[PDB]
Amino acid sequence: RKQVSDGVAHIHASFNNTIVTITDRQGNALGWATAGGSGFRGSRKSTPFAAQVAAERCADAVKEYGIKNLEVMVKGPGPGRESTIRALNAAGFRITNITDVTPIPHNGCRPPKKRRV
Amino acid sequence: MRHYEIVFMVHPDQSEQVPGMIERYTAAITGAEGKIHRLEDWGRRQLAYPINKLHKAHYVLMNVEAPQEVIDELETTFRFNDAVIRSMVMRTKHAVTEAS
Amino acid sequence: IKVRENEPFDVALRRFKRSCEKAGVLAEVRRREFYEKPTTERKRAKASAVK
Amino acid sequence: EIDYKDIATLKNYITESGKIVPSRITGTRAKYQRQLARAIKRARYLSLLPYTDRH
Amino acid sequence: SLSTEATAKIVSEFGRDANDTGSTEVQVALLTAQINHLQGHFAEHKKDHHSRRGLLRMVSQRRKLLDYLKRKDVARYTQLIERLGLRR
RNA sequence: CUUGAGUCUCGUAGAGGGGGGUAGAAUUCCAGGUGUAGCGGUGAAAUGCGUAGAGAUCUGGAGGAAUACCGGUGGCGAAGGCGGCCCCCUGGACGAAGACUGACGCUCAGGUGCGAAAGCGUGGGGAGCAAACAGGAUUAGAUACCCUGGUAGUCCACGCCGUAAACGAUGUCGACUUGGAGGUUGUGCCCUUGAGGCGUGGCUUCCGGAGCUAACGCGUUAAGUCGACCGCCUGGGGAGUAC
Ligand SMILES: [Mg+2]
Ligand SMILES: [Mg+2]
Ligand SMILES: [Mg+2]
Ligand SMILES: [Mg+2]
Ligand SMILES: [Mg+2]
Repeated sequence: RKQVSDGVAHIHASFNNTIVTITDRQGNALGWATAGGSGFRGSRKSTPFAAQVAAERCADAVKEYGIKNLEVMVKGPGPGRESTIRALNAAGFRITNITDVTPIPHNGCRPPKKRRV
Repeated sequence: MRHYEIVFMVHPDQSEQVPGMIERYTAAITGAEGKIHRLEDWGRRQLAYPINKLHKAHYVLMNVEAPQEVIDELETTFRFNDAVIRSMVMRTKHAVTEAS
Repeated sequence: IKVRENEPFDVALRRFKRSCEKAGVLAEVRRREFYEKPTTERKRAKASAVK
Repeated sequence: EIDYKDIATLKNYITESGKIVPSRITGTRAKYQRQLARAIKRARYLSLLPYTDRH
Repeated sequence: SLSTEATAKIVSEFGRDANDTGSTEVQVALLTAQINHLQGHFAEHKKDHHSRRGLLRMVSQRRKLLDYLKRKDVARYTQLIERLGLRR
């Protein structure tokens, strides 16, 4: 297709779901995969295993781009926050950098109340 | 008069102005019975973050001792001079010299 | 929280995030806020920190 | 620790995340800890130091 | 507070002599200074209540000073008011 | 007269107050790129947003609000309360040597002023959050808690409202009465060789003796021992209600 051989790997470790997107060092998403979309829903979709099957499932798409090495961009808590990385590398990927782009405001917007039981 | 440790950094592709700016300010201050106690031209320099774009800035020092008026008249020029970007001006604390 | 670590070696060195951002702060701002709850519930940690 | 231009002395009171290092994990006196913080704050605005390690 | 210059200056213009900062008259003077100078600052802002507290204190304090002077020497009191145009 | 109170000189610390600038992190919104079938949410769900291409991802821009870290057993203020950085205007407190006034003091019904949040008026502003309201879910029901949205308001200027578990549930000023450990800020002195050691003022935590207390507990920052002035209580309900 383009044969990038080296891009980045964004990981959305949301408290409920986990999606992994692979894109060149530019930003242009090459391919993506999501936990909830990889089968199990609700309860099971928000587990560490969930993200794993997703990560590998993503590579089965971007690997066709001749991707060899790639960095790792992670943000957010919840499971699959770290898991995704392992499966990503173990799946045969020359990893290099890993940074937590988790958004942390120096006190700005007021978070929502919610949860009260 | 009240001392003011001013440190203004100008746009990189404007470095040629740095000399002009300085010579003017200094004179303007002295003209009003000012009294410069320091001066440093750190010139170009890497930037921690791309403030107002670019990753390089031309820094300059001052640390004068003139009446609030003139220095205040200057606090505005730095704003109406596309060339100069971020600016700051601390207070007296007794004229400092050398080092930095 | 950067982690490049030259030379190949399957070690995450994740401990870094666990010493600043990530949870603690993230989990903190997750749900609602406090407004007054900290000056107390949080300032009550000393009543314990004493010993 | 008292001056802001001294980006060298301040880099000691800053974790590899931009945030300033607590006073309890440096012994540094309270009186000094406050003065030191200010130097780091105004220094960050002069782009002489990073707000965080990300940007 | 007040400028050292104006301070020392007004110290003699009313002080029983020189470097005798403390005379009932001296005080009143030093008080009326900031008392009148502050108005200029208070005319503006207005919502600076916390700073008003100080203003009011010196105000009342002055009254308590004059009231005293008049009790210990009706002379200086009547003469002091003039140089300051106080008492209405 | 000088020890009470105040004045002057020189410093010290401070999220004290008023005004004006300004920086970075994030959210949301708009536009475009990459990319494709989900995303969002929960205990599950569902409403909802997605092929009219969301979500994720990158770039550019707009805008409002709040200032991670430092930060604390912390600091400042009369109380309410006050946290990014910079400038201007300004109030208080403390120490130090001393110099000066010479009881100018303490308290204070009435009075005057300050007063969290919510609320009200005028004109602005409006990102996020959210009374009301509308859906979805839960339940026997669910006019709720939970989820998806969302107006007032929250922000600003000026004016009004004067209340709160406005609390230390403990009025202000002053003098006395064994201790211990700690925080914070000033200061005299000593090879500080180095931090340090001998102290000496201000503010402030925790423990505790005597004594006080119905007990719990308070305990040199007293609720102990005393003095000056003030406010207030006199069974529960009715009722901080009616007139
Ligand atoms: Mg709601
Ligand atoms: Mg209000
Ligand atoms: Mg209104
Ligand atoms: Mg206090
Ligand atoms: Mg006790």
